[PDB]
Amino acid sequence: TPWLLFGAGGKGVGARTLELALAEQRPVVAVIRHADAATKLAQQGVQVFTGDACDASVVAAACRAAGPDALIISTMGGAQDYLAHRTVIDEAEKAGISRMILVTSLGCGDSWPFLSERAKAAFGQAVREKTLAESWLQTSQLDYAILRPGGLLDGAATGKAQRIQNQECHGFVRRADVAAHIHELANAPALNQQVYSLIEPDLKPA
Amino acid sequence: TPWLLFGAGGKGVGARTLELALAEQRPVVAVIRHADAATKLAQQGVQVFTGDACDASVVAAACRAAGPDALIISTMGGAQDYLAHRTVIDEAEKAGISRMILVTSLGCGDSWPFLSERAKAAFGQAVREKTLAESWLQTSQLDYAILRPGGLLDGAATGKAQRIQNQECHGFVRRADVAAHIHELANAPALNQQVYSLIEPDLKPA
Repeated sequence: TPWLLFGAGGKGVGARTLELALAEQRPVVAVIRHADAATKLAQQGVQVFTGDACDASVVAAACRAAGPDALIISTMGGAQDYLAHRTVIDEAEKAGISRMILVTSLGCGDSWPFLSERAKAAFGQAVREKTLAESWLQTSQLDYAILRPGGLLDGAATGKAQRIQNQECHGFVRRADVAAHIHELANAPALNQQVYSLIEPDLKPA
Repeated sequence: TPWLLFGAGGKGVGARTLELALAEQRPVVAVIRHADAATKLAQQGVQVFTGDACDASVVAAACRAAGPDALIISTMGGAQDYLAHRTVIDEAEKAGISRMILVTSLGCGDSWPFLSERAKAAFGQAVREKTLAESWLQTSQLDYAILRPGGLLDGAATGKAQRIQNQECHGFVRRADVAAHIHELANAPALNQQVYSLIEPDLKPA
């Protein structure tokens, strides 16, 4: 079943998640800002809609191409984080899509009381915006999983990252392992409106 | 301690809460859309800033007049619920205000799973928008209380409405009792980031 990815430009979690789908020969639709990145992704077989996730027109088109049975995966970041996500969720519903995995971060939502002051100073506003995105998703018609990774690191997947629920967490996780967890959640029979923290215990930056 | 009220135009919860403050000769500041309602409230001794709660200048002006020791009370229910409350909350921080009581509705936030399909059809988007407002407040620098009333009814205060937490709730409550509960929370030593449902058990419309 097709995947529609937002935030898969660049080299982060989205990029790695898209590469897993491609290696699988899975139908993939993505929205990408840069025209040149678009064609290079298109040559790998991605159906690339060029534009911005705040563009309701571009978003609707991508949703239409993916189809009502598609899974949306969002790893978006940046200026217009809440609005971009509201657009995606709203257009998803209109297109008959009913499943979405949203990747935010530790500190969002009910994990906010455990966010450190140092982390809040650096990422506070981004986290609050992503929290609005979680909210809009949780009150939407979509089935969902929300994944809140801790500090993102590069490197090879370790397979040691753990999904944790309903409890304070702090730590790090490799981007490659967040992609693996997205893949696992996506392939399960249902998302079941779940919220998870995601860290590899005791993993640390060098 | 001065009260800065949003949504106190009209005759609803805000208006009744404003009455309570005036009756005890509390300094009161308010943002009011219509000039005639404004002048009328002003003759009762309200410092009334005329304009819309999405207007940052007007909101800052009111915040300045209230001062850093003020309590904000919001009973707003417009068409741009989220944006209005974000403006209020942002400008409050800028003005050094550190306390806010936000009145939303049963069905907001983590009470969303228990909202009836009928109520969702009638009030769905308004509740989701108010839920975004709740979120922004809960991740702000302000100490807060959120009050979520059941179905609102006119009529005299019964004194029998009850604050309920962390459990599914259904029912009705007099607007006047919502104003009484706001006053009690306000005069307590601290809001302490609490969320409450508010209904009168066995109360019915007829």
